[PDB]
Amino acid sequence: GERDISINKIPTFEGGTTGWLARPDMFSRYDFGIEIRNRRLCHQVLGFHRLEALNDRDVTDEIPVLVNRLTLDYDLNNSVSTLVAVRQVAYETDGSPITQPPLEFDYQRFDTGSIPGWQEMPQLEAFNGYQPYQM
Amino acid sequence: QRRIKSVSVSLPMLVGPYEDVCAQLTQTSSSYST
Repeated sequence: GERDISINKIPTFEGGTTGWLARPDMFSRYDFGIEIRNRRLCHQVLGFHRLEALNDRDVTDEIPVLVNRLTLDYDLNNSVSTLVAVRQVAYETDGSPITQPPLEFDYQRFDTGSIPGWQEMPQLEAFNGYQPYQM
Repeated sequence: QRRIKSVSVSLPMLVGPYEDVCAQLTQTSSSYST
């Protein structure tokens, strides 16, 4: 998310100084006996060609062209994030984007607005309550 | 020799935490005695 995620901006090989974001749902691992903070998730991936060097023609300031831009979109929640979609993009020399069809996803969202009411347990109805239970 | 000391008895049924367990018992006779 450093370079402008806008479809109407082709990114650049240099990223400026906006700085890479940290995910909403940050945490750590521990399992190797150490702190293991987990923070960065990617949203754009970029193919760069050093055109005039590829031409063997020129090398001064051959800042590579962004050939194509994979673009990646996530659902974000306080405890998780994961892809809503991806899409392939390329760019006209006037900088107009051209697009492939996107590709969507929807993993099972935990929700508790869902949650329904109670029911009794005729199958069990007395077999607990301190000592009356074992399992 | 052989003779009775005492005895107890029970039922498994989970009547409820304190519900009405209720019954009566007696020997009609220990026909042999003494």
